[PDB]
Amino acid sequence: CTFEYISDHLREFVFKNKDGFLYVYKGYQPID
Amino acid sequence: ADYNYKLPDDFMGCVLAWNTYKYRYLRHGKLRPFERD
Ligand SMILES: *[C@@H]1O[C@H](CO)[C@@H](O)[C@H](O)[C@H]1NC(C)=O
Repeated sequence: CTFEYISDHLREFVFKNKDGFLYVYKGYQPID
Repeated sequence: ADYNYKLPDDFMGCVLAWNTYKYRYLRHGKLRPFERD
């Protein structure tokens, strides 16, 4: 195995995957 | 370039090789670029 990364209300995400890359987007909203 | 290592057709980069171990031959389907099995 290859990859490793350790780093230091409605929560919304979008996960997209293309060209061997996983894009992640993130939003937040203070409120079914 | 079919079951082992595929490059996309918008490539910006350089390809290098010089003179100096298995390789896949049977799988179900193609590959997407920059993906491995
Ligand atoms: C992704 O992996 C699955 C394994 O179930 C395979 O069926 C699929 O064909 C793979 N993707 C491509 C583009 O071959």
